[PDB]
Amino acid sequence: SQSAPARLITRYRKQLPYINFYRFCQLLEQSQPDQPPIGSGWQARQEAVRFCPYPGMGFPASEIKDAVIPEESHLPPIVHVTFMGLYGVTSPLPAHYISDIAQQREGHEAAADFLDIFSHRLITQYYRIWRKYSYPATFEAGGQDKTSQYLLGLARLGIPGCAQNIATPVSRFLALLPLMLLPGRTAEGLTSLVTLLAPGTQARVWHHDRRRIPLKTPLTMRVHHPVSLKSRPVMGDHATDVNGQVLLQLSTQTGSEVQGWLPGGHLYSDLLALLHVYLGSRLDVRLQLCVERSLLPDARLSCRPAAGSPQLGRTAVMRTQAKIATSAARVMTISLGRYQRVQEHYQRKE
Amino acid sequence: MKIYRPLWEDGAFLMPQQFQQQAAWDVHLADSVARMGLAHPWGVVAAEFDDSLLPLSRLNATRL
Repeated sequence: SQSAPARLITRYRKQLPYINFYRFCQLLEQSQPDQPPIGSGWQARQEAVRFCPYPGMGFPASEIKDAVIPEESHLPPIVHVTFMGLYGVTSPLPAHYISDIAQQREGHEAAADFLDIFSHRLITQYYRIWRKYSYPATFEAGGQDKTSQYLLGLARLGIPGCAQNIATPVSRFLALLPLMLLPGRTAEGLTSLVTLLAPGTQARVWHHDRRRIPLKTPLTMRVHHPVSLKSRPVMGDHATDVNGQVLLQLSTQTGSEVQGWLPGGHLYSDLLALLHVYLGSRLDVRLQLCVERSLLPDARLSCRPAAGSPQLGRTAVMRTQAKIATSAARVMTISLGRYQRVQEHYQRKE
Repeated sequence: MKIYRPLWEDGAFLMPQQFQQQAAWDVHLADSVARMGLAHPWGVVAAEFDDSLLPLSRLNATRL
């Protein structure tokens, strides 16, 4: 592009005696990254690219130092430094070609344009291995869920295609990937999920808790004359099932994050990080919070009255200082149902 | 008219349009209690006036 030297070499002509070639080609694609002259499109369409005047120098890596860019010939690379840069050059020119350049003379100055057509298309991809195609360390790639070193390095958790139903794409690989490689585990990863997302907040887990209802549809405590059973099913009218409904508390001390956990702020961060990434249909999770008194108003219209289920933060017109309280509840991270129906067919008679 | 009952479900926030509906319902419950003993619509329990401003012609009450 015309903007590629008009940004770089017209303004930044102060470190070109000691610049790296590794650094230089990176800033070209960072000069116009919006719809860039993609280096992978070399395979048919090097015409109309206007790339940088590296080639014809015959230089190794990090030894491009000379800085001359024309503007009239509509393609900036026309460079041949004589007596230097013979990188891999062994024998002189053939017999019939010297008879057309006549005779390895001043006409050779207009011959290396065609002659270095081969070295132009190779030092593109020579660079591309060191920086994009086998190195990038998921750091020189630096993508936004496009760069292939992410997708090669994230399918070992089993998320291709499963970005569906998530309001964000897969971004929390940076810390959860060591934790998300052990199977069937754990409880202590939920501490990392909170300390990542908002510091100043701590987490404690109680493994079992007194869950309640599920109301059984036959009451089953009819005392039966024809047939009944004893061995396990003994109860009253509502059952209790402990087995899988853990309790989680949070504890903040910066009031800017207190208004982040009430629904709308950071509650959408946990509610999608659990349900499809770390737990899924393993368990159900209960949330709770403990702060000092509140910051909560009252009966204003359509939608933001409720501090979960409870209300407070409005009545103390008496005393100066603190009392600690539990805050509220948040909903479970559950997903269930029955669908409706009765059936019509069967499996197989074997 | 149309007089509605509220439902105090958990996870149902707060509207001041609700409390007006419930409070204008036991008033309707008061009539169905009372209309088992009534012919014709109601009247005056007590009414007292102050007649001092009659020569300066004005009329104002004391207890009503």
